[PDB]
Amino acid sequence: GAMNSSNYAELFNNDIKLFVDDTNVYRVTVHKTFEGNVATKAINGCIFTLNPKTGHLFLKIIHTSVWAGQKRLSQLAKWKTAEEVSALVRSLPKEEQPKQIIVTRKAMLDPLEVHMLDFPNIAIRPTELRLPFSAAMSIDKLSDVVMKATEPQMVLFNIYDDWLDRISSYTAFSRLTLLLRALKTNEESAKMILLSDPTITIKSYHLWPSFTDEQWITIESQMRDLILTEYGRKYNV
Amino acid sequence: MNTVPFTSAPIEVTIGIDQYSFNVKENQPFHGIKDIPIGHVHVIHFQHADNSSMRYGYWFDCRMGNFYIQYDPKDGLYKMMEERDGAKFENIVHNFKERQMMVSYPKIDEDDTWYNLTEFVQMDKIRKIVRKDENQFSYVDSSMTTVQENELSDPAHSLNYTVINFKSREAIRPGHEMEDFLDKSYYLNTVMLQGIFKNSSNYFGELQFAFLNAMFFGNYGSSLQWHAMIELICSSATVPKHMLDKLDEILYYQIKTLPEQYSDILLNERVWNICLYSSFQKNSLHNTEKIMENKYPELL
Ligand SMILES: [C]N1N=C(C(F)(F)F)[C]=C1[B]([O])=O
Repeated sequence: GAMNSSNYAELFNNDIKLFVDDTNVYRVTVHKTFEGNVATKAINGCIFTLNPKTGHLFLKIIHTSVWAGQKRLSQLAKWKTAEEVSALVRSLPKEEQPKQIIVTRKAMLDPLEVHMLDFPNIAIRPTELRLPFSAAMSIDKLSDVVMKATEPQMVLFNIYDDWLDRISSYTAFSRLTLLLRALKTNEESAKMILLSDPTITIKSYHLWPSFTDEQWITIESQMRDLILTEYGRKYNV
Repeated sequence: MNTVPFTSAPIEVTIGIDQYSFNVKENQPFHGIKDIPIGHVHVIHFQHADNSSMRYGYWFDCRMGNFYIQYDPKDGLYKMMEERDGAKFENIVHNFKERQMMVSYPKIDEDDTWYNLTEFVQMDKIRKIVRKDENQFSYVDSSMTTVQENELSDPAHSLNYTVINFKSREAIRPGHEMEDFLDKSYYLNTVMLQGIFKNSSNYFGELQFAFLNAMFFGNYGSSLQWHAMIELICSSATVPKHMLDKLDEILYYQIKTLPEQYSDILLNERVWNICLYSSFQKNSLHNTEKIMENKYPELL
């Protein structure tokens, strides 16, 4: 059934699984019209499809042209997501297809179930975890490829860089979710933490800086402090 | 006007005939039901006084044979049988009528209730849902499961209703996933009406039969089928106008007849609220919406 803290180590076993997050698929800016009404303008979005064991990220860029002339776009966006995930599964060799797909929002369950009817053995699951994958567009290199896209495009990344050479996938996921939670709670401060020291750089082929093990402990502590700081600023504590 | 004689009534039992019912005491001199209207299917149903468990009964049509009821003390139930000797049967009935040992089917002349509940129900279709080909009548009880319930366990004792499943390849055209899931017109009109049922009359007949099995025997699977067949129509944006108008009449008489005290169990809140207030047909069921709002406003 649903995925929660009780069955958390299941994410890192050897059954292929993907998280699907649709929160950045349909993105708009709201603005006033010359007549003083309100209108939306869509901007490019993305589906965030992640293997939490390997770090492989299938970033399907959603170009604004897919919304042209369409109605009820927030509903359509869920079905477009499910269509693209189904197309991705079909594109993968049988031995690479997931055995489970975990959606971060319950409203994706029926769209994905319907699109995956041809795959009755792939479990479509919700989760009780509050995952911070909406903050993916706070990762500069991901935001850049989404905003520059002129057509639909899939781009593949490893969201863990080379971390798995040194740490387990449990620890890598925990680091990722801490980074993204921090970027979600205070983007400016999180990015300040990640780059304040110009001698640590981001390799061309990476998303995050090349921190040593000891520097990651310091960074991770600074991100926890930020999240706690913001939690106090928020609730006055 | 036809007759279903009883050999005897050896155990205390509440006997239903269609929407009517009466109590018979243990070894009371009861010998059956006369004045049964020709032209409709009928159901004769039973609840034993000493064990309410397993309400059961028999669907039949007196035009198809001479039927009677006899208690079986080994299997512990009232069984319907066919008498092939027409002269034996006429002689039995006449004697019981002369001795006034029969209850009269108590139809008020103004009253079209049973017609309205069975308008599209035919015995030949009942006998395909309830498979026991050596009898002309069909046995149904409280516990019989449907073919769909068994997929999710004895097949000879199942209710072979048409399987309806909104998240199934049958219901969803490849490439039309969103369209077909949000607007079930394809599934209703091409798959079910043109493909399986052939016409709306057979669809309504199965819908009406499913309702009657739910009301009379508390068959959960029958209720599931009745609601699924309503939801499939209400969730279709494109339905022939004559079907919508007929559906409103069908449902009105079903809601009117339902015992008030079994509304809690016979009526699915989600389906009815969806059908009357959110669906494509939320404004097409005027008679049904009015009786539901005045009789069961709690459910809504
Ligand atoms: C006792 N009962 N009656 C019904 C229904 F047919 F009225 F729907 C369902 C059940 B049940 O859950 O066992």
